[PDB]
Amino acid sequence: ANSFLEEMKKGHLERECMEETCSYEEAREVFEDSDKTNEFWNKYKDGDQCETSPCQNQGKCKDGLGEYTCTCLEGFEGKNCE
Amino acid sequence: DRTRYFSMWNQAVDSYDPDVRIIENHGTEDELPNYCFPLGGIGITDTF
Ligand SMILES: [Ca+2]
Ligand SMILES: [Ca+2]
Ligand SMILES: [Ca+2]
Repeated sequence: ANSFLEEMKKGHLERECMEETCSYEEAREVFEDSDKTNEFWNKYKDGDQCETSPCQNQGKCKDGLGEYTCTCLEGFEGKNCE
Repeated sequence: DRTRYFSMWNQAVDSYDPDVRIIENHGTEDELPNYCFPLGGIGITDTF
């Protein structure tokens, strides 16, 4: 993950953030983008969480570090649009 | 003789190395090369 050269060479996602802990930034360095910085790094150890689409009734998903947000449309709500 | 310098009256002749005026470019001794190494002596270990 870290070394004298692991973080001195070119930043590639096919290198640093994959086979250790991927603590931080090494998922942001590759892209230079703090938008999905903490909406994807939660999916390094335990697997994805929105791939099941818990929200039904045409509701979008949002991943948080422990709980899932389900955006349901006007007049629709719920923990999973439930 | 002239080579010795005398400090009574700043007695010293103008000099120049001969190699400067005419070089004798033998080349070098480029045999078994040299290297630099990490300060700890091990580049990067890999937890096992
Ligand atoms: Ca690596
Ligand atoms: Ca990176
Ligand atoms: Ca990295």
